[PDB]
Amino acid sequence: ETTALVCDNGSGLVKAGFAGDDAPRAVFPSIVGRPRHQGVMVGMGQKDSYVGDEAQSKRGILTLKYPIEHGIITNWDDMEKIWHHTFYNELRVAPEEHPTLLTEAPLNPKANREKMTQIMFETFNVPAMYVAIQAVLSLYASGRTTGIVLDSGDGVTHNVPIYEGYALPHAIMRLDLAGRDLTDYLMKILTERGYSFVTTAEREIVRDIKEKLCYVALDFENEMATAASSSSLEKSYELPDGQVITIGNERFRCPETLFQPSFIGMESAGIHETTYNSIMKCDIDIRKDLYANNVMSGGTTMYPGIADRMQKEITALAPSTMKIKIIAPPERKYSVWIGGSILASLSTFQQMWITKQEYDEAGPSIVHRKCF
Amino acid sequence: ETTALVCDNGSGLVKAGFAGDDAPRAVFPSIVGRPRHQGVMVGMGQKDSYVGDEAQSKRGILTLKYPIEHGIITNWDDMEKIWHHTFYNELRVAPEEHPTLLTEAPLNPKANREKMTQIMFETFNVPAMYVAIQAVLSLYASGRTTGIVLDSGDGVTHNVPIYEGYALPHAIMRLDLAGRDLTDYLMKILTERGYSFVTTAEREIVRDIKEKLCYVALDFENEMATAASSSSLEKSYELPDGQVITIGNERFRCPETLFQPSFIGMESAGIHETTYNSIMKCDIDIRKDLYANNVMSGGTTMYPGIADRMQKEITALAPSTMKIKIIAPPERKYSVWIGGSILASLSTFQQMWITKQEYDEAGPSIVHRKCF
Amino acid sequence: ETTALVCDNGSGLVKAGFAGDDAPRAVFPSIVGRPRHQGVMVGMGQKDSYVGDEAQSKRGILTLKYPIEHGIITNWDDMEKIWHHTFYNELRVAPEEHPTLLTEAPLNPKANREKMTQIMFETFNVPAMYVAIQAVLSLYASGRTTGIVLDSGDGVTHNVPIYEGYALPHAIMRLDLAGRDLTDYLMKILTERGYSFVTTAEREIVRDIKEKLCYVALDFENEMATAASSSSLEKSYELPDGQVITIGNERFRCPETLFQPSFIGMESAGIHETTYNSIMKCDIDIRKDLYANNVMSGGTTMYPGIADRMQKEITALAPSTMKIKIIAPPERKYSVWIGGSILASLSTFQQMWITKQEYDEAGPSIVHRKCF
Ligand SMILES: Nc1ncnc2c1ncn2[C@@H]1O[C@H](COP(=O)(O)OP(=O)(O)O)[C@@H](O)[C@H]1O
Ligand SMILES: Nc1ncnc2c1ncn2[C@@H]1O[C@H](COP(=O)(O)OP(=O)(O)O)[C@@H](O)[C@H]1O
Ligand SMILES: Nc1ncnc2c1ncn2[C@@H]1O[C@H](COP(=O)(O)OP(=O)(O)O)[C@@H](O)[C@H]1O
Ligand SMILES: [Mg+2]
Ligand SMILES: [Mg+2]
Ligand SMILES: [Mg+2]
Repeated sequence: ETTALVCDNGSGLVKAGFAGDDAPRAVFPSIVGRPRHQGVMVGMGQKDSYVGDEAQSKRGILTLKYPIEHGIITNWDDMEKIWHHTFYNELRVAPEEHPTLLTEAPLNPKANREKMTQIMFETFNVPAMYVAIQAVLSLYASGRTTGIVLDSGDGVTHNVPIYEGYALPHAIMRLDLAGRDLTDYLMKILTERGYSFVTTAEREIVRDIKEKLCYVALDFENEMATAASSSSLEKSYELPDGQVITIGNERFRCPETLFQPSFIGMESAGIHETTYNSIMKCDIDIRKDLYANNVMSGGTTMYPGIADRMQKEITALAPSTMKIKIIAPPERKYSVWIGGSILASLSTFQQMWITKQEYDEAGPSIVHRKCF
Repeated sequence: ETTALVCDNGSGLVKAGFAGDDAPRAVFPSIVGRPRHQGVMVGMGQKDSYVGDEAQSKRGILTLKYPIEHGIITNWDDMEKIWHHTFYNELRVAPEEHPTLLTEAPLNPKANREKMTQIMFETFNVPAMYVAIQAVLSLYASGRTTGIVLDSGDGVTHNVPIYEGYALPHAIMRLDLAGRDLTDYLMKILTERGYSFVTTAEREIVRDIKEKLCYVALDFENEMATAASSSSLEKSYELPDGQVITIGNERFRCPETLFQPSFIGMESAGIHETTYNSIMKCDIDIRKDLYANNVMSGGTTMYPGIADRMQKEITALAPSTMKIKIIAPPERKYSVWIGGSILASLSTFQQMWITKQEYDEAGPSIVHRKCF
Repeated sequence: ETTALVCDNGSGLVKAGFAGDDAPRAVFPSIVGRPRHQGVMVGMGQKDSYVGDEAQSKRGILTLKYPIEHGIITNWDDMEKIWHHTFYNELRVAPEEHPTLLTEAPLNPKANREKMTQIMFETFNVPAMYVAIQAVLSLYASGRTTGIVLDSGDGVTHNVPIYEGYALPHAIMRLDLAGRDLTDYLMKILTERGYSFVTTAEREIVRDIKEKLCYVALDFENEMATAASSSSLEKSYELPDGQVITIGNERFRCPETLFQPSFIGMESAGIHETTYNSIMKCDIDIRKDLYANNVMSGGTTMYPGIADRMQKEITALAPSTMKIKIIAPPERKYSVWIGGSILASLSTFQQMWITKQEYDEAGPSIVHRKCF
């Protein structure tokens, strides 16, 4: 009768909530803020660390640290503070009477999963847990059983193909280019017009400009010629100190790094060629079902016009006799968590939990035996 | 008096030299490098393409491409540059006064042989050339006239049985599993410990780790239990940036792919079962000589302990009443070239060249009538 | 025959002269002074503006303005007067018969470059003009073709890595902390001893104290304990009004802001961590030629003992098994100009000038196409 806690601990945001729902209960950025100046006024609850939204609102006097870098946890006390805040302050539930479902990027280091096991069973100890792959949860949320997943979050962009219920681990591709790299590239190219941003409190502003003002160009050279020709593609955004900024071609030079990674010095191919090479690394007889079931998920797949560009590039790459259909649901931003809300609700899933007792015999190594 | 040129065009390395020698004169990787960044300094011989050791030493600013993949030439301008470099810069000879010996994997497409014919008679035009099968050259280097040759290089792995001078073309097996796939699998399994390698300049480093630290386990499960029990099978390697890495079971998980191709999602059987099925696709009365003269050659047969594992697996597969001998010469890495240094020096061979006037009479198609 | 005019327009000083020389002909501060009081004596050539050393000598009755702050030109009439004084009074040459070389900080706004081009081609119109990056000129002056440059001046501190003639623009780092902020921090800490300095005529005096009495401490806490223990680190300087001042620990507290930017409220990392993070933002293979060729140039890298502190911090940051070399030429204060005297004298450079007819063909937009 105890509900399961689905907790997607992504690189930029945390989506935590109960199983069986439609939307995540607590969505908050995964930052830990610490005071950087000196305190003069005595009293009024001057905490030494702020986690989440109060770190976001008080960000002018705080240095912000992300505990997760490219899907890998680096600072463990900060991630412990993140888990404590999302268990006791957001969901307001006791973790010792609820199973927990966690997500993990493919091709992660093993010690990351082992330390999640050790912390989750020795500090916020649970009756049981499970660790799942995010792309499988995306196919849960889409409702299909076949297709290839382009899941691009804040640190990790990965392609996973699954045909008729079976995963293909030899064609899973991973690229470390995601929305934090696009935020840094927007920070680099915003100095062309004179707008200088340095601090992490300015990184949040640059992230807000990236979410509210950027879109994917359909044709790159035609859009650059249109931007250089007439002044009709410039938008204005108001900073929190009152200055207005006006940006032009930088609206579509930021998400073009997703298709051309050579802008930031990476010699890897674009995500369209990554998807095409991941499809051609599979068996030949299943490629027809993979072309018609392109499913994307994540926060950086919500750009305006990315679906038409993806369709055009894959249609150029694929032979002309085949049907390529791109699936972009309007609720992809939480769809991985939505898969958790499907996965923990199934009665057949309720035997695959890693129990506390099984951990007590098997040590912190059973999670590679059970969870794939 | 004109010394013939033996030039082994392997998938990863090029071994070129004169006839009659004991060692190849020029051994260099078949890598074409191109600039990937922008150049701000003016002068000092900034070329647009680097070939060989110059591309290997300056690999940090270059995109590295292999012109040969799985024994099939894909890029022809790069392969022409490779031939120009190995004729005019390495061997320092004029190709118009020397006959040429070329090597080729079995079951190759014929258009590869026709285009190398047209190139070697129209751009670096020679008095004559011959194209030979590499397993025949390995059997020449062994000095025997019977036996099965397992030649495994950088792109291909082929088994050819030859009894008393007559090869059996219906029992020739080809597998597309070689050291490039072992390098890619070493990249895939090195992310378990957090060491991420993505670039081709890093792929050379992963190749160096594969050559200097990997070995074939005699028993797989006992070695995995020994690695999980104690940390006595862990070695350390120093990266060029000063960082050190430590690897454990990954020393023997990488070359186990040759015996179990299901690790990388290949459905085909291992190399021992391939040799066994190739031997009893021959006739019954010759199998005693084929079991007693099992010869390996190539760079990926230089793994420490691969011969004992091969002996054990063929001993298990064959009936126990007879003698199975695995012949691994210490110099097998260049032995195909050594076979060329035997074959181009024989006086009986000097009537089997494909001359210039024969090519002009019969087009670029006579290489299928003459060369087998 | 007509030599080029190399004019380093820095934030605090202007270094102008002819191409092919070893030292800059005219080195003068980039200030414009204006009268602030009323004049009762009529005659004697009372100008309404003083530029250069004339404003420096008569600075007691003038308000001094810098036209360039943080490498960005703000006042254009003052910068035009600076250019007119360095063309017609210091160099005493006609600008219409000499090509001009200009220097510019990386990650600069492009409107600065286009207004510089429009002014140089329509007011002091030239046959040709090229704009270069200062770190490239520093590597031209040092004579090598590889290494990372920490170029720190009066407005900007930037790190640029260049390997074998190829620059890496994705690893170029810029920090807006330079000698002006050190001068302001020296004013902020000089009120501890009762010496108050407010005006720009006092800014020149505080700058002179910073140049002739400050040095970089090796170990900060040990020199703080030495200054608090015994009176041995106090120096005396004579002000122009005859008063003497005595300073103690403030000799090394001022240049510690370059290593600890948190003293002036900036949360950015130190310049040693900036160099380290720029080097590990490059590729792995080229880091050995970057640790062995660390070059600095500019005025604020001329502190006593900054090279030893640099070597100690990068030695601590790098792995201990690898050599770090710090290169500080004695003539770094003009070395960027020295690179101009190398760059404009090469015969290979003479085909990359922006001509007058090219500018009239292509507008003021060719300068981003040609000059990187
Ligand atoms: N409308 C939008 N346009 C572009 N990018 C967006 C948009 N909304 C969110 N993002 C990006 O998505 C990233 C986080 O996506 P998400 O996958 O939900 O979180 P996580 O990666 O932590 O799982 C943020 O860094 C943000 O920059
Ligand atoms: N000591 C070694 N152990 C394992 N593999 C090796 C060793 N030396 C070379 N190799 C592998 O052999 C491959 C090339 O073998 P070789 O046949 O000599 O060249 P090619 O295949 O180009 O003819 C390389 O990819 C390398 O990975
Ligand atoms: N001996 C010195 N010690 C410390 N700082 C110095 C010294 N000499 C000059 N400087 C500083 O260098 C700055 C100017 O350096 P430079 O790079 O030559 O000029 P710019 O930055 O205008 O190109 C001045 O602001 C001055 O404070
Ligand atoms: Mg996510
Ligand atoms: Mg070979
Ligand atoms: Mg300067």
